[PDB]
Amino acid sequence: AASGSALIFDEEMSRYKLLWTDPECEIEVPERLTVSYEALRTHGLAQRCKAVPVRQATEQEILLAHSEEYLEAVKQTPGMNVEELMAFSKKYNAVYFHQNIYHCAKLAAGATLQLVDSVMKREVRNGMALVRPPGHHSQRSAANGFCVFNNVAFAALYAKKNYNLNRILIVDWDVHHGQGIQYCFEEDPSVLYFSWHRYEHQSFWPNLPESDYSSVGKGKGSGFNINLPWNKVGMTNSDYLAAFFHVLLPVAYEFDPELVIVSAGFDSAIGDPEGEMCALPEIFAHLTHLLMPLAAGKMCVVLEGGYNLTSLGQSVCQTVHSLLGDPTPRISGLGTACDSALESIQNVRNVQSSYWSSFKHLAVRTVVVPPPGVELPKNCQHSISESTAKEVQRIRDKHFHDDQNILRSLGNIISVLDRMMRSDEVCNGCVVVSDLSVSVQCALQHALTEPAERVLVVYVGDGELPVKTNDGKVFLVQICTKETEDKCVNRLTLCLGESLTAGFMQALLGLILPVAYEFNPALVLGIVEELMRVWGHMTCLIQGLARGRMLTLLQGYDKDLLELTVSALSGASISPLGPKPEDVEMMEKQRQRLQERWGLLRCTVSESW
Ligand SMILES: NCc1cccc(C(=O)CS)c1
Ligand SMILES: [K+]
Ligand SMILES: [K+]
Ligand SMILES: [Zn+2]
Repeated sequence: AASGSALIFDEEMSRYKLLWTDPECEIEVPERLTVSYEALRTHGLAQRCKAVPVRQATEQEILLAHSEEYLEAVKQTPGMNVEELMAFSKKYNAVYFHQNIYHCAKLAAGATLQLVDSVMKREVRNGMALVRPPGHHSQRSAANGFCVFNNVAFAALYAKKNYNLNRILIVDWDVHHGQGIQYCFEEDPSVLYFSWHRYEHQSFWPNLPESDYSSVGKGKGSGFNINLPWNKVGMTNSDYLAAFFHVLLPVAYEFDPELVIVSAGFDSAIGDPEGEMCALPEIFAHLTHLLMPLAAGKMCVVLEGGYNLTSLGQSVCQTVHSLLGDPTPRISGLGTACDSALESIQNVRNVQSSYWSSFKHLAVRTVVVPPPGVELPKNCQHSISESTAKEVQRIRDKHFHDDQNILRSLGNIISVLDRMMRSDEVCNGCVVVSDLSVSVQCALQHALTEPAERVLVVYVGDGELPVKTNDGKVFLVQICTKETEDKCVNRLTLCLGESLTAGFMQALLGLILPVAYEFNPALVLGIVEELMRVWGHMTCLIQGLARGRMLTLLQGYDKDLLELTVSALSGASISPLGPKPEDVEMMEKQRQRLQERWGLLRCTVSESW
């Protein structure tokens, strides 16, 4: 098992800049790299990463995605003066050249290949390449949009050639549309390319009709190119998360990529002069976290855009924070996506439904408390105090009047919760219990007693659990076998077999996560009554809430389920996964029941009365 994150950066890619007046290219400055790395240094993130050195991409590696005529023309630019460089730059659109840019372009490409080699050789779990110039706009025989060579298209073709990868997922969250990547893998069904981008009904650069939602791919690649056009500026965190939940993640998990490559352009963040969006840098901590269960965590984040020399460093730090497994920050104020974003999401879902059936529509980190003497990852530890025992005796004499082991388990619940909420010494925990009712009441009430306003309960089992949801401070997601209808607005009951896994995955991405993210709980309470081999992806993705503070209760000892739950809470890589009509009908009925209160469930524009 690989560990650690690779950080590939070199100050040499800062040794080229614009040498003439060009208001279109004035934003792409060398200070973008320096501010980024210095931000990672100030927060101590760069030191926690393995600094894999950069290298030059060879001529054959560059020819994987570019023609010999274009490579030879760029190869001649190191010998040009400023006048010849300006004329050469004028031959292309929205790009400038420099005596050192060909060198730096080969360094940006090689740095990306170094990142791919590091992740694929299991030398690191994931990694980021702070490179310059960006790449996602450059095409086979043209420089375009500040880009010389397509570093991400290099990574995918390099991974296919040198690792026999059949499925790669490219996620381009740069605010511009990487048309170079789309062109490269237009007919390629092995490289699924997703891209949201400021479009404004084709009025924004690069002003391409094939940047619209209607471009799904050509030939055998139909359905493996997904464009989400933002037609209004000011897209928020809710717009981005709705894009992931209702477009990207369901297709990504069904695709099951063997490698995830991120065209990480942070011009889609708040404050950037080009994107003009309103997504906080914290959203990128979640954008990568929601993708980390894919490809066993093998993620290659590659820098593209981002031109606000303040939000860029903050967004880079948030992305590295999540790559290192640090607890994701809580996102508040989430709600429905705006009408323009819902229109875009609905349009891309409809056109992609012919290729992904889930879009069709009707007309110490972890503390472990096993049973006494059960007898563990290096970032885990075991478990009482005088105040804990006195509180347990008070709860017993008050509510549970008239067993030493169960009372000991309740004391473990209290100590684990006190160590999770009242300090940063422990992030999450898992406890094996016997009596469910008493343990659930103690966990929930003590969690609400300590500073935890809202609690997201995730109970997998049948029967009614002692948890009142008619107050707003608790939301119950119950994965059961029998149907209990759905009355309370604070209760999402799902009663989903072979397709059960996929149905649960669809219900997790399209219902559970949007509700949980808008709910923004201070603690997640997982309960499993005595199939559940999707718990790892559930536990990993549910850790995006409450700064990862999750307490799991397991009724009955299951060495497989206990080890899986501890592995997921500790942050180890999640193994990949490789849909009944009654299940999707029950899911959409639950959506129609709850989307009025939880607008993040909406993937279609609402029809007014
Ligand atoms: N509006 C200027 C412009 C033109 C082309 C590309 C870009 C990027 O930012 C690419 S990341 C900006
Ligand atoms: K994009
Ligand atoms: K494709
Ligand atoms: Zn961009």
